[PDB]
Amino acid sequence: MRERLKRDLFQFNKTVEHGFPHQPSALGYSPSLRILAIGTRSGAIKLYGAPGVEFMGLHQENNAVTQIHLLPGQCQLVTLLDDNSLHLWSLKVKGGASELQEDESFTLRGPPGAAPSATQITVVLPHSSCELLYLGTESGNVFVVQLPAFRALEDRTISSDAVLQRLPEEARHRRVFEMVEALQEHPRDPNQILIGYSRGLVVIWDLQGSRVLYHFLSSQQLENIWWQRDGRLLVSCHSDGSYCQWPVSQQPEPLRSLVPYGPFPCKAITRILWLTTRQGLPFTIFQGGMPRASYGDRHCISVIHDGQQTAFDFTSRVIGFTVLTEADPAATFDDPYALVVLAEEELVVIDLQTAGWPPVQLPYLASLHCSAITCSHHVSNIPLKLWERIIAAGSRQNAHFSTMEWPIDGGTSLTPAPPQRDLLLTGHEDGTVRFWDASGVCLRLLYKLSTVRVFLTEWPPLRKVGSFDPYSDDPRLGIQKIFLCKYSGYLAVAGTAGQVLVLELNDEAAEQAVEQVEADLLQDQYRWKGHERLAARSGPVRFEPGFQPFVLVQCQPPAVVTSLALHSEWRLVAFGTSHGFGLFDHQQRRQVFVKCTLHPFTGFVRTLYFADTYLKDSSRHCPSLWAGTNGGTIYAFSLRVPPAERRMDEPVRAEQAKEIQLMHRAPVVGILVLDGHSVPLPEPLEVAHDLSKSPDMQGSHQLLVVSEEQFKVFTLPKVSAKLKLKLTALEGSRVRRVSVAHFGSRRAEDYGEHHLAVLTNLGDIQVVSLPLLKPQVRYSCIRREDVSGIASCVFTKYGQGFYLISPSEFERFSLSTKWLVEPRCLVDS
Ligand SMILES: [Cl-]
Repeated sequence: MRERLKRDLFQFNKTVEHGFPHQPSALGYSPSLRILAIGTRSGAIKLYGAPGVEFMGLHQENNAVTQIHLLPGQCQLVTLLDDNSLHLWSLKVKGGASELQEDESFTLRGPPGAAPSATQITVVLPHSSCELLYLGTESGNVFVVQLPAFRALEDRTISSDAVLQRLPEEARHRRVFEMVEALQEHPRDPNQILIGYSRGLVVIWDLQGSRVLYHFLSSQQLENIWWQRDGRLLVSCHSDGSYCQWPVSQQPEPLRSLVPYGPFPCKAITRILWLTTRQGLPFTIFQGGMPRASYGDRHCISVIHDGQQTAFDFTSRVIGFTVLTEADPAATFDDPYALVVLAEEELVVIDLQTAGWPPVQLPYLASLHCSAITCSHHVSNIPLKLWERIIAAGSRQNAHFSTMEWPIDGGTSLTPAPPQRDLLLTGHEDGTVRFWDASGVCLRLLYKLSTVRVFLTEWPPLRKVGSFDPYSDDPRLGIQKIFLCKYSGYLAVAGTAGQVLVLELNDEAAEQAVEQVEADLLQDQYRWKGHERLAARSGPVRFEPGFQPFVLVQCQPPAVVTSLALHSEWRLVAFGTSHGFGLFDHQQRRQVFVKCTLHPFTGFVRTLYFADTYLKDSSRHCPSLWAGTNGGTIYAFSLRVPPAERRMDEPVRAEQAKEIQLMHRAPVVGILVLDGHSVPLPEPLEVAHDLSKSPDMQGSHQLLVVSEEQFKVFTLPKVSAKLKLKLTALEGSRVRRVSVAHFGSRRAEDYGEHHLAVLTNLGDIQVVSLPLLKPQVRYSCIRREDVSGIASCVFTKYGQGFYLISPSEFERFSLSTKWLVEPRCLVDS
């Protein structure tokens, strides 16, 4: 088409990311704005509020973000990188919506000759005045920097020699590096600040008077400090796994000191929080402190409250945590209600209001790799009834969760509700299928299906929370193929050990049995050196509401299922392996036929496609199944399927009508049929739910065969060549994945034409026109070396797509001028 027409239909943009960002390195939180901040090893800063409020930033240096400090009340924040640099970021309104932006940077440095291991920033303390940053260092000196000028103020330096000068000789036995471990402001006096050193000295420093008002020397090495709301109590945690409480009212003694976990040697408690409640029952929240010998490998946050203690246990390293308090600076009690934990592999939120401390569901930042992703499947425009039914069944399996509203709800989303409901399905290594609301900016989990059910498989007070599983339980459970019929609520899933399951959406529970049926693909042939078949449960099994399996087709050999097709109207299931393929009646639960493909691995069945088209006569069109193989062979099978009445009486019959060989012999990656207007045939039950999409039978039908090297069009029923595009011969690329995509014009509202969306082996995304097979546009998208990102890429029926930039995060892009799912929001004072 003309280039003017291309600009109405095609335009490439990467628009938003979905999931949990890879390798987080810092956590921040604004209590005034209720905004969550995540830093990564790559230098990214990601801000999150209410669903639809999102901000992605990137530091010019690719260094890890180690600290994030949102300024109190302000729409600004200060970050710190592992190269010891500070950065002032801002949220500025432009175009009626907020934008994240970096204002300036500053590297604290002493005189030349002074070692860097002395100016290394440990604690960053933004003063409540938002005009100054106090910076504790490894030397033991506290430096001051102006804001928003980012300039050092050497006249306000609080050195270690200046502090130790005001103190008695008993508290002057300093280390070479005093190591500022704590640096905090008085909760009820902006003139007083606390300074804590590694050896154990803590002081309260009069900023204006330049003198020590209070101090003590703890017996154990100091890790951290917490200052009670009223400023009249201090809590210190230490390297031997203990924590002490100190009154603030000269040099006092500890009120109480204890190693909370037995008499065994314990690892350090690295962080502690002491939060009051109006009920007179304080929370004690501390990180670590585990007995070294038998729990040194545990990642724990312990919560103490009202005689109840729980050591929350996470399957990955704690990057940072925060506790949401009801309070603002003026209140008397803290009144916590949520513990937010950023683990290296997931985000966990705990409800602190409800007894038992139940978890809170995530609206975003979901760890898609809780079990490793093994396949993906996107269904666009979901019928609203099935949508609500799947959502409802998801609520039924989430009873253990908290009823609390999502607390990180800051900001306002300027994006209207998604017009159509899009669904993304992910198959996982442990046999689970997760249903995701792929409609807009936030990828929210709606329902989880588990298929392992069809097979036969108190001090310290540890409580395992989170969902990330670092282990590989059983790989043969992994799901390779997914097919959801959005019209019938039927679902087919296929696994790594030849298991094929057909399921149906059920609003209520059931205790039915699952029919085991075998499909021997080597019937006309040999042994099997590999995985033994998954043993199925013989008796009836109870299933909670959702998609419930009623038949299991076990392939013999139990090899990887490499292709899957499901016709809901004809109630048939096609599936292929490296050996052959077969067709299965999921109404009669009986095998229709089986075909071995090891004599035209070139018999690897990679593509399956049902089509009601012209297979033998230009007047008679019958049901048909098409199979494409790695050797360039296309098998076509005529299908005699009875009507609704004789559906169980007489069986479905099938005969091999065609065997088409491609001379260039590239693997068949795509098969489809076009109607008399050169429009692709509609999905099963699509015509039954919309007669306006009835395929043209008056004109001749055409068969489209896409291989890794070429696009070929044949006419039906004769199968003689009419059109061709030799992709690999032209530009040296190979088709890795091809999907039909409807592209809409954005200068003419009621319009659209189908074309082929192509993912090449080089990570490019091309649009090949229908029906003439002319290359339209070529875009750079996935990197050539990113084999995993290419393997995971998946298209939508309307010009969008997803691919993995990491095990736990998708990137969303758009080929179409009709789609641009990007966040737009506003965060005000
Ligand atoms: Cl473009």
